[PDB]
Amino acid sequence: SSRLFRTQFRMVSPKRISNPNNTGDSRNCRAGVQINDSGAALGYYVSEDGYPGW
Amino acid sequence: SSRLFRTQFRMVSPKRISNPNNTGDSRNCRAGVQINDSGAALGYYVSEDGYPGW
Amino acid sequence: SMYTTAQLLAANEQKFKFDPLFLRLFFRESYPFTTEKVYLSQIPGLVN
Repeated sequence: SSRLFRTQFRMVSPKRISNPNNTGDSRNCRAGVQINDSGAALGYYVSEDGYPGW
Repeated sequence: SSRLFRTQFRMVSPKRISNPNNTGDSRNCRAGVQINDSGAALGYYVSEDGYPGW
Repeated sequence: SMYTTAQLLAANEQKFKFDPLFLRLFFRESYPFTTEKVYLSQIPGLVN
């Protein structure tokens, strides 16, 4: 893009954030959110928008 | 942390603080809160909490 | 009634080696279950 500001924001629905490959919750990865040694988050796992079932 | 102030606080849920290994209650150490000879308290036994296992 | 003197130098707790490697590596998620039985299912996955 060639505009004045190149910053943009996308709204993500909470349903998308899930563990990769639909596995269970490990100690350091609860509900698709990475957790460090303390309670703070480090990174998030985002699925892909699948409208068709396949 | 490299910020100006190094103080960090936390919120501890009251369920965490209990007697160690569920050992029966005592005189000085009641319900995971240690009591000195008078009524004052000196230290608190607090456990870690991981819901699935480990 | 006894006049002997003693001093204890060191006391050690000998222990055997133990490391749950198979649990550590593979079985990484745990599913606690309130009900009586657990079902594991499979699918053939073969399409001509």
